[PDB]
Amino acid sequence: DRVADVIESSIGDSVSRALTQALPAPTGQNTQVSSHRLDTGEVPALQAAEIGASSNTSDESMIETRCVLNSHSTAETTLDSFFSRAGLVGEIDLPLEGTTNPNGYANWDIDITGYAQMRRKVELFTYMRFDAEFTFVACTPTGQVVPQLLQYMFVPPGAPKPESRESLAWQTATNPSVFVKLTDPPAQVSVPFMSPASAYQWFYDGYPTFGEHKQEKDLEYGACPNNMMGTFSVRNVGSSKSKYPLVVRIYMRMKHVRAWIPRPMRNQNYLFKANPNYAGNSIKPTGTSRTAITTL
Amino acid sequence: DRVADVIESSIGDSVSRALTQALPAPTGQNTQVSSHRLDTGEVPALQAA
Amino acid sequence: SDRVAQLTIGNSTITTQEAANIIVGYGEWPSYCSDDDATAVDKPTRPDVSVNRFYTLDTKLWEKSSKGWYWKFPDVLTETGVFGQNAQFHYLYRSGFCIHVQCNASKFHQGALLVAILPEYVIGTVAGGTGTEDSHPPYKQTQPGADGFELQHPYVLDAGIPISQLTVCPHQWINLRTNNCATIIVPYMNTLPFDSALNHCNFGLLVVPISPLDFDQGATPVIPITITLAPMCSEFAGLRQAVTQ
Amino acid sequence: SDRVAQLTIGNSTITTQEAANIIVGYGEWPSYCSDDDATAVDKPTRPDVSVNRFYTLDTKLWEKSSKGWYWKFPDVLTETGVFGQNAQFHYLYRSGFCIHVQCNASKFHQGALLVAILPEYVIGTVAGGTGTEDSHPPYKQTQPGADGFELQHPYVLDAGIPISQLTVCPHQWINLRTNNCATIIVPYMNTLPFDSALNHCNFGLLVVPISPLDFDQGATPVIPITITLAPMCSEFAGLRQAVTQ
Amino acid sequence: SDRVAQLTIGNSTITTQEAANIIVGYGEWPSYCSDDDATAVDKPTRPDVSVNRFYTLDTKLWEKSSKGWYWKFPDVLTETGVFGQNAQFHYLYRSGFCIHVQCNASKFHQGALLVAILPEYVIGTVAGGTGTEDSHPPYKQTQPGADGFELQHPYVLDAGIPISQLTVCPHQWINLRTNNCATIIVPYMNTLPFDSALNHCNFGLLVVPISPLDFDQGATPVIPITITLAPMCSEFAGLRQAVTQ
Ligand SMILES: Cc1cc(CCCCCCCOc2ccc(C3=NCCO3)cc2)on1
Repeated sequence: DRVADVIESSIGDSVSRALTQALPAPTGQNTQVSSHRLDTGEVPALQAAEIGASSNTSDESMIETRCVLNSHSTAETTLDSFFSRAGLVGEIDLPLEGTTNPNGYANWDIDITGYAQMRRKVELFTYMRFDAEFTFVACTPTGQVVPQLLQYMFVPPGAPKPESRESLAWQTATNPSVFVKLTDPPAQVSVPFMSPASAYQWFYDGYPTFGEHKQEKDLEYGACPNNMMGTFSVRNVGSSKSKYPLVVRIYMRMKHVRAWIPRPMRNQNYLFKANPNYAGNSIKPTGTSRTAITTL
Repeated sequence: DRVADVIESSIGDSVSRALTQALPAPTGQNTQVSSHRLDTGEVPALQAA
Repeated sequence: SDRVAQLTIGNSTITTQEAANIIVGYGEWPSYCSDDDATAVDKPTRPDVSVNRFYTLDTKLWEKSSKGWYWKFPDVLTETGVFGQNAQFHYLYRSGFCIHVQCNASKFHQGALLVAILPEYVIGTVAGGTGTEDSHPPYKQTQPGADGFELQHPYVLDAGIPISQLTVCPHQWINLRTNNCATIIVPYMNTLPFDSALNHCNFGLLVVPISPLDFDQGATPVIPITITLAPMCSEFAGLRQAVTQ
Repeated sequence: SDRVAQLTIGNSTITTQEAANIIVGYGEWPSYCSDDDATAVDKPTRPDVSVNRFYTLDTKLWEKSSKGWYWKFPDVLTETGVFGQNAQFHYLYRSGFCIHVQCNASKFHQGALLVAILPEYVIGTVAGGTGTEDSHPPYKQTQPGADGFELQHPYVLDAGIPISQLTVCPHQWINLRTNNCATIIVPYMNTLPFDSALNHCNFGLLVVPISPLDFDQGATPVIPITITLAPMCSEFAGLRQAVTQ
Repeated sequence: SDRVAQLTIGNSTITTQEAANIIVGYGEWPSYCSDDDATAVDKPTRPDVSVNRFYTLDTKLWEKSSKGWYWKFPDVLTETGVFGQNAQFHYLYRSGFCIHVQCNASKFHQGALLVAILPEYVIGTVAGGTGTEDSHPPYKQTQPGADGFELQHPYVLDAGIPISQLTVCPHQWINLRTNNCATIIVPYMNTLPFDSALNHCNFGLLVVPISPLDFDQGATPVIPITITLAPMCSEFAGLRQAVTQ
């Protein structure tokens, strides 16, 4: 009735093999007593890096050890623990005189790869899923607090991006806006994991267009639309000149984090957003350098 | 109450390990019958000084 | 019973007598897409044996001065074989891989290659040297297919990241005094159940000489390195006409 | 599971991948002194890990003409390490040893060293050649400490006894085509429970090339031999000030 | 536990550390003659240990151009040893054999000998070249005893049959990169329970280089091949005076 190779055909197994399990690691591993071992056949110290596995040699088999009850915690090295710390990710200028952002409004493309500290941290992993708490610290360039009313509006990709301080999009009938005086404590808001993918992707090795991929378009290599969350717009709430030069610092703090596929830490300086370019001529070593391997 | 490495610490074992025992040798060892053995894997004649 | 091994998939069988065990990427065997993980409502194609097999794609020559090479993956196998076809006709693709890099020499030769799997391996430019120019790596560099590409600044994996740390990735070494081949088994890894085999490359295969090849003169100097990969649990959906890119 | 081995004592660990089993002197592991075997009424010190460890004391160069060397033992380890100290401060000393002599070469080299433990190894003089003079071996010869001493008439072990029979003593060979190190484990052996580590040497370590070192020219000619010993079950009693000799 | 082996019969013991298992001709150990298989009514002699042992009869030199050699069997062992005697004094003979051909070289040498047992190995002449002359191989060629004989046209085993097929016979190869000796154990094979060891040769031992010996100059060029055979379950009947042929 069947053909056997069809009854066996393990094609369609949705479950992943595994091989490894997750164990409780509340504290560091304890050290149990060790004694001299003079025997042939058992060689812990001998390993083979070629295999591709880290040496599994225990302190106990390398020296006579005492007993130590390690109660040191590992809580501070969790992801939420490590990543859930507010950091600067965006900065916006609203000067009186200038060419940057006059007219009293600004459209900041929501991209957290513009500030080296925060960027390097996350670029530790390839994928990352999480909610976040955005805080907005506004004031004048002197750090002086001023009685001015702003309006921050999150504009999802597709929504009409404001073209002027008095644009119609500021009616914000469905977009979520926040009205704040620069004298009120920094506005703070909770943001869900909004993406069509299951996790944000710091690195996307490929294109999104699907076309020819000529020279003029290599601009899109590495551009993954599942991270383009839209823009953040801000404007002084009025009809006339703001009267004061403003600056908004955007701080993001992740929470409910899930990270996957750890990769090498950024070695060189950063040059552009969403683009791992590096200075070809100024390729500095990862660390410090000595004069000889035989001296400190 | 103790420190473990002290409870184990085999330091102070007055008895010698040994490994070998003394057996009765009143006469020379006897010779038991032998027959041809043509097999791979067992090599008595091969030693390592 | 650990240095010798045989890998058999489809109608292909690889033999090795000096291998150093098998690495299973992130400790997970390649699986098919779950019913609750998928979204594409059309019933997919699972060619099985016609595409899940060992394609021996390329050979490089290791020289006392080689810098290293890489191959982007989803892609490398396109245009070649029935796999290639299903990857061009279908929009959506999904699959794990069994990568077997081999390279032998004599007991009188010496050297050591690092063989890693770097997921989402985005390439970067030298930025015009000074760093003022916002250049971008060309299609010929980001998606070299077979033949791979040679690294220009291996120390930073042409992407500003230390190769010294590349081992946090499924890797294996080919130390000539120890083995003559590496074997990594990567599962499908992406933030999506399926994606276009064409314009997205799930990971790159790195093969870099960390300890330079060397041998007294007179010993055969042609030391090749051959890549042989095999898709596993290949699934395709979203059938249309055939597409190259 | 017999040619590879690891010895771990104190905070020292020796590795070997070509050893030929371990010899246990007179088939007896080193023990501490029994309550009915001892006489010294004071409670002794058993430093354990601070003195029971692997001291890598010396290196000799094996040459196509080397005669052989010896090291008297209790002594060799004085002045060096915490062991040395306890041996100088205390009158009475007691301890077994784990001696590991190592020497490697290539598969293209050849030779064979005899490594023996001769208890109460009394040295003798050539008696002024003719045999009429009653000369005596000097302190520099009978108690050379580390650095050992070179034999002048190995055939008779500079003591009028055939080396051909030296194997009735805990021994092991270092045949280069077979291994690269010897491992003897001698227990404390004296006619007394304790004795002065200073003026009495329980036994000597002999290392003699019976089958001369040889190799075609062009192969590294510097073939060292290194001695590494480790006290076991060290006990000390009779504490006074520190004494050199 | 498969590459090393020891064969012990009578008062002879062969050792080997690179053998490649043992072949048992036609899967049958040598047996004595059944009571219903025999016809000779006289009670036979079964010398056992005095004749069932390892006779190391000959040595040939393998050269980059050697053609190959053969030894007819029942015969090869006559005149040599107590076996020889019982074979001359008795009319009827019966016995199986343990043939051990050995030949070693270095890991830097290369070559491969085919070692087969061809039952009823009848030799043929070149028929005077043209094929018109009905010549016949001489006693010196059909029954060369020890020393064997060298093949003149190995491709056809000097008997018009392809050597390419000689493997349907109990065989074993001596590939120098793999082993250093062959071991075949042939049972008594004839269409009779006993026959004259003198004028009938149950089978021949073939040793032919299929893959030529070769080595870079400077490596010892004298590569011998030694034959060592041992009768098993030897039985003799029909006693008369001693006969040579
Ligand atoms: C009120 C209110 C709240 C806001 C801002 C909401 C911001 C939500 C941002 C979520 C950002 O997730 C990111 C993931 C990836 C990247 C990225 N940049 C380079 C490629 O990856 C940037 C942001 O505006 N107004």
